Amino acid sequence: GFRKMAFPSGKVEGCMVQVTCGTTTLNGLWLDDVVYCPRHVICTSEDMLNPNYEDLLIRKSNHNFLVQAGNVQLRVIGHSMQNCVLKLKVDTANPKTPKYKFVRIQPGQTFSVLACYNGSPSGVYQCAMRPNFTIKGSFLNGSCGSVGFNIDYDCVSFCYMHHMELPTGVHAGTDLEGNFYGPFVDRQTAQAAGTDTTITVNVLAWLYAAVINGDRWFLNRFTTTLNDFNLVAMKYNYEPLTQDHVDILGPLSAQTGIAVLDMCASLKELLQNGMNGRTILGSALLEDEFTPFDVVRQC
Amino acid sequence: SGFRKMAFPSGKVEGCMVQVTCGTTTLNGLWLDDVVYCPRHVICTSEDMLNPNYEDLLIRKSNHNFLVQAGNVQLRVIGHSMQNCVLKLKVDTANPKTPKYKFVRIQPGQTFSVLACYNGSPSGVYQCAMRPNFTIKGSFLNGSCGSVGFNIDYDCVSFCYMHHMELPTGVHAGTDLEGNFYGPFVDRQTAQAAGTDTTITVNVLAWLYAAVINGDRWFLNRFTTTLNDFNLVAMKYNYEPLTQDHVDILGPLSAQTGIAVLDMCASLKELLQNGMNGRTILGSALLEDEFTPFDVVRQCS
Ligand SMILES: CN(C)c1ccnc(N)c1
Repeated sequence: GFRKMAFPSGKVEGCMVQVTCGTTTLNGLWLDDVVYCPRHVICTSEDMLNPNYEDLLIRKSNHNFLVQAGNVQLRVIGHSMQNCVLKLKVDTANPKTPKYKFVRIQPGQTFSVLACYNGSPSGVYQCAMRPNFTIKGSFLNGSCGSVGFNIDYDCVSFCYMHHMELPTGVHAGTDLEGNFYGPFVDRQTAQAAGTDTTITVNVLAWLYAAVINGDRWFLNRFTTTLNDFNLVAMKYNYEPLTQDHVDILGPLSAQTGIAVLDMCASLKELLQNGMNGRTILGSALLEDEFTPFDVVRQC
Repeated sequence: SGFRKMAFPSGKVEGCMVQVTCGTTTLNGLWLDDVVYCPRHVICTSEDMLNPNYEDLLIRKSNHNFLVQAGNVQLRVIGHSMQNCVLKLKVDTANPKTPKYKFVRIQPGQTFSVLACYNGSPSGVYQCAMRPNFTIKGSFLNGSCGSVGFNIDYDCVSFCYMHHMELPTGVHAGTDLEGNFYGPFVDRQTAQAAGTDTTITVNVLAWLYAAVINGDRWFLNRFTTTLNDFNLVAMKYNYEPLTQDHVDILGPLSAQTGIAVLDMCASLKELLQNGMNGRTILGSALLEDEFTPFDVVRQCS
């Protein structure tokens, strides 16, 4: 029984609001007395192309921003910009504010996204930050400002805010301090994500999950070196494995008795020869959106 | 584009999850108004699980034998009754977080979200379909009994499933909120096995139509088929047979794309014959069967 799960979204649902600047409406995150959203909400048709946000923001007054939490309107009483995030100070602290922190994640790490439209939560999904710094998300228009998060022991770690849809059906965004993930800019310009790769450490975690779940047909008697594994992996668009990644997998090795470079030889064989009509955890394809931590928690 | 499967936001259900304990057994309960619903096997001892006589066991129990906890607050049980396989515990406090709700029974192929819980605490949420063999491929979380499945429509929560047990095949079985099991299963630890599972063909076709709407058209062919010829081939791949109701349900997607249903069926037949050839459809390397026509149509105008 191994299904991918998102975190329960209730604590985040209590924070979603609707932000409108002129004709543009998108989602905001209401924490204490501040609403956070993408700074491009201030952009206009002319602005779109090569905007100067800061010139545009200081020339915008608080009444330009319409914030709605359900049917109750929040009055913006101050506004400031931090990198690509707009911070709107409101006259009311959110009584539903959970315990939270803003964290920055790394490519390969997983989190849940609460997809919203016009400030209303629509759905939740679990994903990983791709190695090319994009997120395979949904194509729910009007979702800019939807956030990504993890929950650790009652505390919500917000790690991502959605800013734009790339042409290839992938999304790009920032952390909650407005720093972009990846080499992207918040402007309507020709932008494309680099070629994506498979998150090797997560595939290995998933193979560890399969062994713990008694799906062991792919285990072999061989081991490989990290250099030999990396040469093969990069030819198949698998991310290179670092010593840090090997260390992260340490506890799964101790739990299963399969050394990391032993499991690497299994994965190496799987790349070069495939599954030959067999499945792992019931899937014919290798999963790379489960981290080693996700496996230890679930298993 | 990339259609990512999504679960409904679980907040409205999280506010209803409680912990129900009987003797040494703790599991989840659903607190709606002044009633807590949970699997009746919370009342069985280790000696009774092969052949529990629930009526015999329930009559011997009293309100004070049940420990119901909502967070750190103990709710008082003031009544109990059994409805098929669900136990209903009347409590002295109505849940103030009770959302608008309905109990509905679903059919195989229909989708819903599950809020997986442990000890009354929500742990994770996933989206799934009820398989043609009446099981759910759920998570392996321990003591998740009593976790519920639901859909949300315009702020109304429709509860359709409650988890009761894990079958030897790793799959899960449960009931609707009236305590009727989905499929030929019983709340007994006796030898029970799920029949061979099949693919939900109507959902695959809806997903292929979604791909066409998003400009993924590599798999289309110029052939059509009869419904009978399609069903004969599909069953050879353990795909469910398509009925005229399924053809009608796909009608609007056929009209939006200009591809007759039986034309799309011929393309699916080709995919079954050929395999993906390492290609992807809507960003997935596999044929997705847990997206219903209802969900496709709403999301694509
Ligand atoms: C880099 N920028 C714009 C910063 C850094 C730290 N704090 C604030 N508020 C803005």
